[PDB]
Amino acid sequence: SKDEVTAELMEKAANQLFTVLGELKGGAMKVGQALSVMEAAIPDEFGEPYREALTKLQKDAPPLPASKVHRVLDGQLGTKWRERFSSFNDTPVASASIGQVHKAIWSDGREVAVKIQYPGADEALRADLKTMQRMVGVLKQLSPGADVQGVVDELVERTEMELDYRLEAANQRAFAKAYHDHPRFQVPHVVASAPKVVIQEWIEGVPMAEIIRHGTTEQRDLIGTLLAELTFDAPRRLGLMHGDAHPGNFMLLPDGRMGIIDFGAVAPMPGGFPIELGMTIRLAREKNYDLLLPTMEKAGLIQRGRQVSVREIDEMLRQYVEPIQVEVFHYTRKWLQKMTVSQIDRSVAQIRTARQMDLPAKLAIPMRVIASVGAILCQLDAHVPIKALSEELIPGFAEP
Repeated sequence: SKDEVTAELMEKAANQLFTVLGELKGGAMKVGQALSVMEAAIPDEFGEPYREALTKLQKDAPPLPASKVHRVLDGQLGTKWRERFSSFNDTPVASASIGQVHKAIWSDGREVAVKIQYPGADEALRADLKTMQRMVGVLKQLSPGADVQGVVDELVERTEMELDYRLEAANQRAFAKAYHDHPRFQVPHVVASAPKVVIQEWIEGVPMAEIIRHGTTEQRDLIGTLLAELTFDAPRRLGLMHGDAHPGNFMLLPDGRMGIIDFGAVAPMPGGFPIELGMTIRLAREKNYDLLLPTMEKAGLIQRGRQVSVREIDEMLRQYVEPIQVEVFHYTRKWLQKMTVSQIDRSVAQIRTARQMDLPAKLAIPMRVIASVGAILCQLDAHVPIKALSEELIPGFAEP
């Protein structure tokens, strides 16, 4: 096809762009130059231990043979692991990030998904982490003006999240407890958890990706509205956001509930959804700039002590304001595209953005999640009563 190609070309362009972003905002030199420095400044002897580790992963390429699945299970649940099951299907039904998923029946008769990590994944990912740590050290010491603050911590955190299934299992447990018997959301219970094996209740539904491709209008509207609701309900209900969203995370169940099956990106929100956001959107809708600008500055949504353009503020907030100006908003790719085109031509005026590029965490986290969700709503072509959801669930949005 000519579309596979275009998709991969877009992926390529995005990675190129992010590499350039890293060069300009982080590494303080081009990646090739940095690489030359790194190769000079990192011992040759570290090369082979790196390579070997990657190799143990390349071996036994997906899917894993039955024997090795069984070996991982031996390692995590003990050599008598079969006693935990009524039956186990050796043929995987799906692939995961660094493992594969099997369908099985638990000893209590419940159907379960069993995620098995690939045996070579731990060593490979930790070797990769070590290499990137060394490289960060090289940049910090030898690349003038490099900003690598928080980078090693982020790498360690991501690596640990990929390698230890128990973390996501705990997130999922919090959610499964919160949404037990909920009329609209279904979270499968964690049946067992180990670093390299995690087992949860099996649920059958229509994948959101399928609805995005071929869904009926009603399927699209329903699962989109459910996702929108989850987004604001979760921090209100249990002080967590489900986090960075991807259609693989969700499904539409026969009874009209949305199944949520992945919890790797759960984000902390102890105080709930910050009131400043809903407040800002309400004031912006009303074009009450006299109150809007101080509210935003106090919140840290715009830079302090600056001359700002209300036109730029409007542009900044329109993607949040336009959907709640009608009872039911039609989230479309066309609209999102319109939201990407700037109102202020820079040849007309050379202003410095009022936008906050150092958002406070409590704002940055939900805003990022919301961006991913909104993009998904547009892919769904979903009609969503976001106005009513916002009034009901988002602090500060309803007229006081």
